[PDB]
Amino acid sequence: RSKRALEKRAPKIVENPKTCLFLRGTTCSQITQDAMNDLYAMRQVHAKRFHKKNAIHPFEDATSLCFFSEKNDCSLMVFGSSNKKRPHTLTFVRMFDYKVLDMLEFYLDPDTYRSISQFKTSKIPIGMRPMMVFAGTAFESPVPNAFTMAKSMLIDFFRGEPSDKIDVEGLRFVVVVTADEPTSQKPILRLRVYGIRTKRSGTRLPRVEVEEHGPRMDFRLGRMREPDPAMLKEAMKKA
Amino acid sequence: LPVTVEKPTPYTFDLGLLLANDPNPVNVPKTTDTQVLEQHLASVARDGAQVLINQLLTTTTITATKDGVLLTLPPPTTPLPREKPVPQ
Amino acid sequence: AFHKLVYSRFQTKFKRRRQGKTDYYARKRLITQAKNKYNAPKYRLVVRFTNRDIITQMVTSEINGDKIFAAAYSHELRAYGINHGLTNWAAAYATGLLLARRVLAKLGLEAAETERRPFKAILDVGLARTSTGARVFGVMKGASDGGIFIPHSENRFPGYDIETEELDTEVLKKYIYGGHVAEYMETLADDDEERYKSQFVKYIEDDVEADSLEELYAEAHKQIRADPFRKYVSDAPKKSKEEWKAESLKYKKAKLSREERKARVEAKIKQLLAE
Amino acid sequence: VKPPTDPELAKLREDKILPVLKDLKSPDAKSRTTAAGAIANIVQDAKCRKLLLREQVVHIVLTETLTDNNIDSRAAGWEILKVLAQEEEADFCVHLYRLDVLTAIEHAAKAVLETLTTSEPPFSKLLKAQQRLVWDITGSLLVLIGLLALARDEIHEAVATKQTILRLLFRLISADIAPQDIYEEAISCLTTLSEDNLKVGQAITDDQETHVYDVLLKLATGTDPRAVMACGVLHNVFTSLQWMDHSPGKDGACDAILIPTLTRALEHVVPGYANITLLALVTLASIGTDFQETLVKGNQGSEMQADMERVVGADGTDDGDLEDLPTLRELIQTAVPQLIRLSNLPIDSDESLTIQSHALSALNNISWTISCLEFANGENANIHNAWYPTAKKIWRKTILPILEADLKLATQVTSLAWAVARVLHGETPTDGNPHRKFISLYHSSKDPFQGLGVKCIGVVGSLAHDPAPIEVNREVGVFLVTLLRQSNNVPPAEIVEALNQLFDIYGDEELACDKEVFWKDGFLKHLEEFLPKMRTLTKGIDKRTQPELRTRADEALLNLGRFVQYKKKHA
Amino acid sequence: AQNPMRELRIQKLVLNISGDRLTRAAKVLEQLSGQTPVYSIAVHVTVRGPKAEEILERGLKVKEYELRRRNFSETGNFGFGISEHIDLGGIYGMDFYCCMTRPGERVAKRRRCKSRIGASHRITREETIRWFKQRFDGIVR
RNA sequence: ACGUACGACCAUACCCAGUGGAAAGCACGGCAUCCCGUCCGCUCUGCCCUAGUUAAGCCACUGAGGGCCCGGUUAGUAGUUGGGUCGGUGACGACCAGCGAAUCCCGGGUGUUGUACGU
Repeated sequence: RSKRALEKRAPKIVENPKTCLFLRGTTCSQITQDAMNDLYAMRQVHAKRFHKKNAIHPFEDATSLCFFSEKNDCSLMVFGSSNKKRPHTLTFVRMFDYKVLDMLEFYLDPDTYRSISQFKTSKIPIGMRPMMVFAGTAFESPVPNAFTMAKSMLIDFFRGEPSDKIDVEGLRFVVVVTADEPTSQKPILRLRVYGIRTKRSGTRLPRVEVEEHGPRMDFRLGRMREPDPAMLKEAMKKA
Repeated sequence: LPVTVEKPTPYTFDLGLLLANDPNPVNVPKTTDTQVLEQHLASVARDGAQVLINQLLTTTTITATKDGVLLTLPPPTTPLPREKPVPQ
Repeated sequence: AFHKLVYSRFQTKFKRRRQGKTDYYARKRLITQAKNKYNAPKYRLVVRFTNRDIITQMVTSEINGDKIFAAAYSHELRAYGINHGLTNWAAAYATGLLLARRVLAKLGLEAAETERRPFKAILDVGLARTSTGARVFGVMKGASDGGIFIPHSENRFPGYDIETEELDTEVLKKYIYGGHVAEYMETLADDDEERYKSQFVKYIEDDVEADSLEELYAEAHKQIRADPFRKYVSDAPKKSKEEWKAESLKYKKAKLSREERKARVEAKIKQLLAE
Repeated sequence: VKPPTDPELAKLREDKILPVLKDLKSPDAKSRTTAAGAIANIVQDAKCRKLLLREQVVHIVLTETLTDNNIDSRAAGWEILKVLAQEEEADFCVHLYRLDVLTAIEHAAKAVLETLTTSEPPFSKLLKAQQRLVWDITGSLLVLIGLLALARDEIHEAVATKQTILRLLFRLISADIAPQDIYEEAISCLTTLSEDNLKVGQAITDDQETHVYDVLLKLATGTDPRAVMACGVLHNVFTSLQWMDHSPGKDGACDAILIPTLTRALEHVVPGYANITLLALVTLASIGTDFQETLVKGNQGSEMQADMERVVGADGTDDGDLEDLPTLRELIQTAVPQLIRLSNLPIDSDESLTIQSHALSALNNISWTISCLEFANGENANIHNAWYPTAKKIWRKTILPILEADLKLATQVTSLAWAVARVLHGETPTDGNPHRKFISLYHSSKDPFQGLGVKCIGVVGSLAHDPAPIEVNREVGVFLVTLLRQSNNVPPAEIVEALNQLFDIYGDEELACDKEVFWKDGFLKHLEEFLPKMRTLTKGIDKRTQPELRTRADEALLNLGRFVQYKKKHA
Repeated sequence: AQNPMRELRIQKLVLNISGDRLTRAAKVLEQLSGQTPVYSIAVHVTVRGPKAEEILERGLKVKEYELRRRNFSETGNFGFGISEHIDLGGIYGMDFYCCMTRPGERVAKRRRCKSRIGASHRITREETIRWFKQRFDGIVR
């Protein structure tokens, strides 16, 4: 029974999809819990949850993250936390060979946040990966900056399971993340989920119509711990 | 109601991950009323999804016994990190 | 016998596991299997056996969690002729056939983007044990004969030997038209009298027999394939649900409001703190 | 190594510290060696050593005197530094650690090991003055490394990291050609280093250059007089390597082999050198304390219907022995009567008073370790059958004559009597009414769980816990209810333990004490009156100071509600 | 008041006898129970249905309808033992252990919707003693 | 509103002790020929919803109940960064920034909700 578990735990040439992990801090407001609930709902197949309110801080010490990643085989973590200095934070962590590769902090605006339950349409089925569109000038930067890192982890969150053949009966949902141009105030990233209803007013191609469901999140990017070039060169390579 | 949109910057589509990076700057109205912001964002998303499935349906399809017409996808070209490195 | 010694570190399980109605390991295994690695949703056919009833929905999985496509029950088979034994194998096959006919009728099999595709399903048995001869496979056989395509083998059908891979289709065709109930009635009538009257009371008073049961189930199946959208009324249909809402509200033990909670706290203070 | 200024502005001028510092700073080795004795004599006195540390004498010793090529100046510097270590507390050792004295101490250890281990001059042909200076150097190394090991936990880890000093200890204890003081200090430093240290025990058991574990095992097996000071070191090794009864290592590595020689040391004690006996008692008490986590690590690595069928069927029987726990067999069969004989010695000497105090401490440790094991409903039956007549022997021989006669001695004998009564469970020999003496002790008695009254409440609860003469149970119940009614003048720990004993005594209705004592005296009315007052006092306890007491008092309140509901239902 | 659905009922009657001796005792349990017994050091068989009350009635006929107070457990089950199996019908000693349930026990043992039986429905010791006094007309001392 | 099936948040839903549950549905229950599985038709599987019983399951309510949760607070404190400046022979202490807990305390709560079919 443990032989297949060891085979799945073993490194493999063609990568299996990454298992995300959702865990909660000591303090957590209801908005951050609802945000993690929506993200865990959108990543429902390949994820695990901890309800044990772990008392760790990801930016000071990363040993507990290494322990959890080696124990549960999780290459992606979302950590929710709340402070008086920073009201609602979600930190995305990508780890490679059970060591922390990349971390980022998202500050969520609680006044403009809407959950999935507040929209009342048909929702996305479990495990169907959505299409992605990334509209914004801030994602195209020469120097590696915050928004390129945000793109490089929101792609890894919403990729799901890769396949070279996709039936047309999917392709019904888009995840639209948009960033303002870098102008005083820091630019605001925006995550919206939309569903596609096709109306064929055109002769040949169908015309899309967009109906909103899902989370409505307004992020502002915060603290960062960029990857070392030694880990980046060795983990960015291709088989 | 056209089925295509023309923008000053061409889209950079990556069909391996069902992706479309759009380098045209989104014009945020920055108004107090959230409603007009919602229709503007929905219009931008509508144009993005229109370009996305137009580029998907440009690629050749094949009907199948499963009864779903399948769209053949190119291999993914966007660089991504790795869970565990290449053995040997 | 004493010393309840405690446990704030104790973490409860889920709501539908403490009640013991759903095994989430098998549910996760079922929804992962259904993906097909193509991004296409697959409908799973659930079947749950109560006493006196068979419940057959045909669910799909969502974020809020579930949407019933079409639901077939064992009650409305009383509208098609069969009235006794709405739990056995023949009623299970009839409910599966009715469910397949209903889901194939409401599917239709205005600007769709697919620019004659038979339907697909996955069997769900739930917490019922998947032994051979179990009526979950009767519902599965009724669905797979009604017109939908379920990936299945004849390993778990009854009348099937285990040391050789031969399926006795005579035994299966006997169970479809309820022949085991017929021969059990014959055996209990000939070699007994007390149990054949103690059981089968509604069989006796409605004057049905073996060949009558076989032809009656066959006529029921033809009626199912004819018009699978009948309606039934049974006992006491007081309609206009607001009447039922008023009836339930005037038999509901109401709580104590915040003013009533303050009054109860004052009464407890005057009765215990002030004696 | 910053050159900070010296602000000498004391009211009493350094009339002799200045010439001593000038002689220490002089380049003459003989003058420094002569001034080392005067500086050590000055450092031995108080209110002037602090002036020497104002002179920064420790830096001058560390970077100049100890770095000298001549070995005599190094010997004088090590004598100075060991005198300053002996005089001052562990913050001085932390200060030496932060100046990196560990690298220099390892370099000096390697140098002295190279000078002693060599057979090319050889070491044996050297003069007695030279070898005496070398052994004085090694004595300074040992006393300094022992005090740094005793300083802090991270210093202990850093000393255990360095391999050269451990190799020096192994060669010193295996060569055994040093004088007796150096060998004894090496034994003491291995004792201090071996406590809860996996690395030291691994280096002891994995050495093949000298095979130090073989020498220690051969010494511990034989009747060598000093060998008992080695034995606890091996015990610490068996504390570190998890080599016990459940999984022995080489040659059946258990503490039982260490048992009889120490018991033989107890045979060397006569009524009417003492360090040997004290260390043997300390090592025996250490074994008795460590046997508890030995049991829980043994346990770390349908049935209810079967237990009910065994209990209800009246098929209870006694068979078997402690074959799986040979250390317990050697402790019960040999060590317990020796501690009984040692405890009842005449009290004419204060040395015998200290010996009796340590013997009662060891008996208390082993009795609490045995009595914490669950003997309810016949589980662990053979251990109970082995322990039971020896426990009655402990009650008859030790508890009664000591109790016939110090608050500390009374506390120790009360803890021991509670440990015996927790396993006897009302089968104690009621001779001369010892419960009345315990009541008199508790009335004369007039972090919170270690009081004298708590242990008195615990022992007077256990003596009548099971069937025993109705009058003993009657007096205990009257005393406990009288304590519960007058709850204003007692700590909450006494209330919690009195409630726990009252639950354990009058639990089931099958006993005659429930009908004869509980219902005839109306204790339920007193408990129902007591419930809101104890609710108020358990709401009065702060949580951040004593969370353990608060949790146990909340458990006591919940069990009191359940018990009063039980006695209301069962009538 | 009282319900017909809460009346006492015998659930089972397990028979237990503690190399060659076990082989000989297995045939004795097989001929007495009518079923094939199972091994553990000791052999035991489980007997249900209408024959279990007959076997327990014979066992109480051996002990002439008198049982001690300590034999009734606090859970509700009760047991005893007979040192010779010859008088029932090499000497073998065997013990009789019996469990009591009400209707509605199945809610603790089913697969779907497993639940705990209620506090007011659990069997107590004194009801078992009253049942023992009522049915076989035996005296508990 | 109430009930079932399938669910989503996964203790505001659990734990202990009391009192009540129209309608229908859930159950409990009845039987051992066939399919099937056991030392034992106890569980699992098959046949009867007739006879019963709300006793338990389930639901509802009550309790200065234990627990748990939400909001305010305890704190930008303790602790930490020995990260920077002054004392201190030291051990370390002040000081300035970054990171940053918890009990106590005060107020309130004991489940919301989606689809389908019913009463």
